[PDB]
Amino acid sequence: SMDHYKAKATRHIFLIRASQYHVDGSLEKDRTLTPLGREQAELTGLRLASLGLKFNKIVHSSMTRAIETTDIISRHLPGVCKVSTDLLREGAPIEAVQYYEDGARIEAAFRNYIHRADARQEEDSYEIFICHANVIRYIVCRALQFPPEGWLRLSLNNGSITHLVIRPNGRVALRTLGDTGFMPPDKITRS
Amino acid sequence: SMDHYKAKATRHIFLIRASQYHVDGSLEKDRTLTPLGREQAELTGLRLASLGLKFNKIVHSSMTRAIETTDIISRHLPGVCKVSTDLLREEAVQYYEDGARIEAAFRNYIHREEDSYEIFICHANVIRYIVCRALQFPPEGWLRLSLNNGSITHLVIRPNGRVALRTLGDTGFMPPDKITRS
Ligand code: NA
Ligand code: NA
Ligand code: NA
Ligand code: NA
Ligand code: NA
Ligand code: NA
Repeated sequence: SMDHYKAKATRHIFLIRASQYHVDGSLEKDRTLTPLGREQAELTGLRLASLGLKFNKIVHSSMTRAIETTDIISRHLPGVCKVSTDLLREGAPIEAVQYYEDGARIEAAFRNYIHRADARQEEDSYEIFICHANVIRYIVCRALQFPPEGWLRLSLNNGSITHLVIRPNGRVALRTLGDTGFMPPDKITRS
Repeated sequence: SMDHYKAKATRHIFLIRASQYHVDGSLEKDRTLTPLGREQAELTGLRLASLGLKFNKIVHSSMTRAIETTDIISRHLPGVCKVSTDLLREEAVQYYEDGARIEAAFRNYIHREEDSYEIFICHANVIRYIVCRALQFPPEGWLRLSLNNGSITHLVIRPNGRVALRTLGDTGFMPPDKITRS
């Protein structure tokens, strides 16, 4: 749960891990989704669209694989706006200064997108964030007040859905973590 | 990682919450699955059978709704043996002892030569406790987990006691209109 938090209605947070991609791509432009990663993103988009929810926005990491995952998912959610942010780019694997910078940035993402209540909120909101494993691990453990040793104990599949429910007073519930039950087992990967 | 733990191979633990049931049943024999609860259990059994795994055993709570959830899931898993236990069943002295029983379940089934795949069909408070205990999360954390009826929660315990949570509360294989929390 979160301290010093007061929102006007309940917020549903859907954290999506980017789909399978070309890890060995030389440049960032080369680190595109694999054919299977594209199929994974289609399955996640189908599932999100079947929920019968009006999503307020899709916020996504600016990494190539997150942009491409977002593009595919967004096809299933016509009219939902998309916002790119460098704050949700992946953090270094769990050089000291790079880790300092990543920790500060992902904390800023948590504060800006998760802990921040929108004074303009007028009804329950449903928000999609398409990003990366370490970012999602950090956000989940911070929101639930789990220790940082918890990050590596969460093992998230490509394209998986993690669903947090934030009540107006800051109580946070974990409804699902790493959900890929909507994918056939022969399409499920971790990298 | 879990302390004082040394296994010979990796253990996959699938924790299944019982399906929707008649909460207002007067006696325990009356607290049976609803028609939708039976459909949920069928969906979970279909999913478990599709994973390409040979399950070593199904351990289940002796509560009526867990027995009936197990009966349906087991139809999809021929040859997998079933074990009933009171340890997994869901004033002040009775509540303390119920809590002590859940810690005993954790010690007996979780903390205790080839990789194994084990199914445990039980209840929300038991599963949430086990998840937070295995992941070494604070004791207050359990109530922050919200599990759907018939959901699959998947823990992996490595031989050195390292634990990973692969999924929690998965009902992605159910159509949205079949999903319930009570
Ligand atoms: Na990329
Ligand atoms: Na809220
Ligand atoms: Na996962
Ligand atoms: Na029952
Ligand atoms: Na759930
Ligand atoms: Na359900």
